[PDB]
Amino acid sequence: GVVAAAEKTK
Amino acid sequence: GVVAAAEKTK
Amino acid sequence: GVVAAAEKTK
Amino acid sequence: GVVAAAEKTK
Amino acid sequence: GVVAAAEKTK
Amino acid sequence: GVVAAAEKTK
Amino acid sequence: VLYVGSKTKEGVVHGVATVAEKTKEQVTNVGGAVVTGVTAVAQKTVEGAGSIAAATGFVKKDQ
Amino acid sequence: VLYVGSKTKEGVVHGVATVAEKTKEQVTNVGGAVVTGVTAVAQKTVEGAGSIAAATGFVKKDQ
Amino acid sequence: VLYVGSKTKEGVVHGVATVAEKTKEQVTNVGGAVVTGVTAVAQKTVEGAGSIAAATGFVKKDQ
Amino acid sequence: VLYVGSKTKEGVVHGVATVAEKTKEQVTNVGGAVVTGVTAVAQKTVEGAGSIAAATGFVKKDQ
Amino acid sequence: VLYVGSKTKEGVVHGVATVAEKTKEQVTNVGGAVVTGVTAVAQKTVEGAGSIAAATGFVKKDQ
Amino acid sequence: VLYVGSKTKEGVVHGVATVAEKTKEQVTNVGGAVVTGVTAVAQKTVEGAGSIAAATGFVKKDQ
Repeated sequence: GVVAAAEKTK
Repeated sequence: GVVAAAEKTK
Repeated sequence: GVVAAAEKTK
Repeated sequence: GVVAAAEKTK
Repeated sequence: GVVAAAEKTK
Repeated sequence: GVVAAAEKTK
Repeated sequence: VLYVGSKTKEGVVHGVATVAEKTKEQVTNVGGAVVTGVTAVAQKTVEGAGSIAAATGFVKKDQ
Repeated sequence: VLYVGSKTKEGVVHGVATVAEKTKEQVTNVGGAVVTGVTAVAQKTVEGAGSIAAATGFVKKDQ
Repeated sequence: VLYVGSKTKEGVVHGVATVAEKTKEQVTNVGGAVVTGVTAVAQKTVEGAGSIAAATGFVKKDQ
Repeated sequence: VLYVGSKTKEGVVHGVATVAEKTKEQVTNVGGAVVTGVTAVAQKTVEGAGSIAAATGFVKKDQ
Repeated sequence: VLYVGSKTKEGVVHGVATVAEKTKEQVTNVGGAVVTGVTAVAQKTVEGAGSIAAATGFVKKDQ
Repeated sequence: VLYVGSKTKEGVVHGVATVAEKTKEQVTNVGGAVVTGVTAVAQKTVEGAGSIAAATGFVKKDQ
């Protein structure tokens, strides 16, 4: 169940 | 179940 | 159950 | 009386 | 009376 | 009476 | 005098002048592979497979 | 005098001048691989597989 | 005089001048691998697999 | 805001990569001038005469 | 805000990479001048004459 | 805010990488001048004449 979410909400 | 989501909402 | 979430909300 | 002789006899 | 002789006899 | 002789006889 | 495989010059790089004036550079990888900016690289493989700037997205050999 | 595999020059890099004036550089990896900026690299593998700037996203050999 | 595998020069780097004037540099890794900025690297593997700037995201060999 | 002679960039050299692999170099001067190998040189003279790689054999202003 | 002659950049050298692999170098001067190998030089003269790699053989102003 | 001659950068050298692999170097001067190997030099003269790598053979101003 690999998950690598990422966000850069400015 | 590989997932690699990514977002850059500015 | 690998999870590597990351966020940079400015 | 400038003189600037030069030789390269091999 | 400048003189600047030079030789390279090999 | 400048003189600057030079030789490299090999 | 034999010179068996001798006096050689194999997989060689020399005399390389490079100038890279870039104002902005940006790589964004989301899954997969990215190879960027290989310069002046020399290799010599013997009895093996030698890549240099290979990139593979993902090998999925399930079961 | 034999010179068996001798006097060689293999996997060699020399005389490399490089200038990199970059005002901004940015790598963002989210899963996977990123290889960036390999310069003046020399290798010599014997009886083996030698890569230099390989990149693989992810090997998934389940079961 | 035999010179069996002698007088060689293998996996060598010399005479490397480098200038890197970067105003900003930024790497952001979220899972996976990032390889950045390998310069003037020399290797010689014998009877083995030798990589230099390899990157793999993640090996998942469950069961 | 005036910017009188400002924000300028005058007599400037940047980002210069050079490689000179010469096996033999030889200068032989017998009287006179020899100028050899000027690289990446910047000057700014004000109210004056500015040379960079001038060469004169001999000034002979007798009497 | 005036910026009279300000924010300038005058007589500047930067980001210079140089490699000089010379096996033999030889200068032989017999009377006179020899200038050899000026690299990455910056000057700024004000109200004066500024040379950088000038060479003069001999000034002979007798009487 | 005036900035009269301010915020400047004059006669400056930076970021200089140099490699000089010379196997033999030889200077032989017999009378006169020899200037050899000036690297990364910065000057700023004001109200004066500023040379950097000048060479003069011989000034002979008899009487």
